[PDB]
Amino acid sequence: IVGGIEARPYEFPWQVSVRRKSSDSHFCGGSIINDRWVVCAAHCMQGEAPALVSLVVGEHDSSAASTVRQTHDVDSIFVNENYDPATLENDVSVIKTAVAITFDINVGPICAPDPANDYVYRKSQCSGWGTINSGGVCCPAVLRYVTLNITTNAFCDAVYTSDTIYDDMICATDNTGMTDRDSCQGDSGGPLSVKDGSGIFSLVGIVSWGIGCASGYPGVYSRVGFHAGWITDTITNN
Amino acid sequence: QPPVWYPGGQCGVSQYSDAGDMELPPG
Ligand SMILES: *[C@@H]1O[C@H](CO[C@@H]2O[C@@H](C)[C@@H](O)[C@@H](O)[C@@H]2O)[C@@H](O[C@@H]2O[C@H](CO)[C@@H](O[C@@H]3O[C@H](CO)[C@@H](O)[C@H](O[C@H]4O[C@H](CO)[C@@H](O)[C@H](O)[C@@H]4O)[C@@H]3O)[C@H](O)[C@H]2NC(C)=O)[C@H](O[C@@H]2O[C@@H](C)[C@@H](O)[C@@H](O)[C@@H]2O)[C@H]1NC(C)=O
Ligand SMILES: [Mg+2]
Ligand SMILES: [Mg+2]
Ligand SMILES: [Mg+2]
Repeated sequence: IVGGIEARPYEFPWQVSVRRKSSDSHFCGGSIINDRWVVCAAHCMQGEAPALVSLVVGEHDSSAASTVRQTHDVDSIFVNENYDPATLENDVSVIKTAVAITFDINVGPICAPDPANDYVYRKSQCSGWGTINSGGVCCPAVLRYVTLNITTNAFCDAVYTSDTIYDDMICATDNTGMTDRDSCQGDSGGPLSVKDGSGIFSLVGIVSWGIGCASGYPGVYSRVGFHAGWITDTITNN
Repeated sequence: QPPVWYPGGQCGVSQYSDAGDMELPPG
């Protein structure tokens, strides 16, 4: 996360740290949607083997000992069959745990978005243990987050003078030049959310790709509303 | 409406009433 701040302990209870099991190395974020499923990005899971991945929930400061932290083995991984590694279209996946995730005040799922809402200009949040600068060293110990503005796809597509922003994508950035706030390396697969008047959070995007980080280009995310049907069918049939 | 992926209870709840309220300047 670039231009953001430290999250308070378990401020975003659905946040997941996806790691290489043998090295406990965080490489992507994720979002809990129920006690057996986590939403992530396709580019994070493509080619991964269930036995070599660990999902860590209830995390905050990865460098501290914790009684809240839960480490889960992965049962199966589902990458969107239409994922295009070249265009980044359909950059979505869902991961199933071997056992049920324990839910409490510190760990819980995030809500699904309303597919019939593009969230244009809504204030949003993005959290993760990604680098704080493009090219920075991965990864900061304490969970961070930043608030962003969800742009129109046309605007985002206009800024990316050499790349296409598809309808299944959603972008978010700051209102001050796109050089202050953004998600970065390590935040991928993580959540881009919005909250209602009651403080209830909904998953509207999945950290996907971008040029640099707060380097003049908006961050690009996989539009969860667009892939909502796929996520529902996948977690319901597996 | 949003699909219900978690029929077991309420989704999207944070213990902090002001969770994720970091300011976002208008520019
Ligand atoms: C997400 O971005 C939207 C577009 O913002 C603009 O474009 C981006 C790329 C960036 O450059 C921004 O800096 C640009 O503003 C936001 O919508 C715009 O919101 C601004 C307000 O911040 C609107 O403006 C106002 O327009 C009014 C009508 O002409 C003016 O009366 C008003 O002027 C007064 O206030 C300004 C500063 O606030 C003073 O300088 C003036 O002297 C005067 O006193 C503003 O100029 C603009 O019209 C909006 N653009 C569009 C196309 O809607 C969006 O902001 C959200 O949505 C808007 C509609 C409001 O509800 C905001 O409160 C709300 O935050 C951004 N979303 C977020 C979450 O930040
Ligand atoms: Mg608005
Ligand atoms: Mg473009
Ligand atoms: Mg549409």
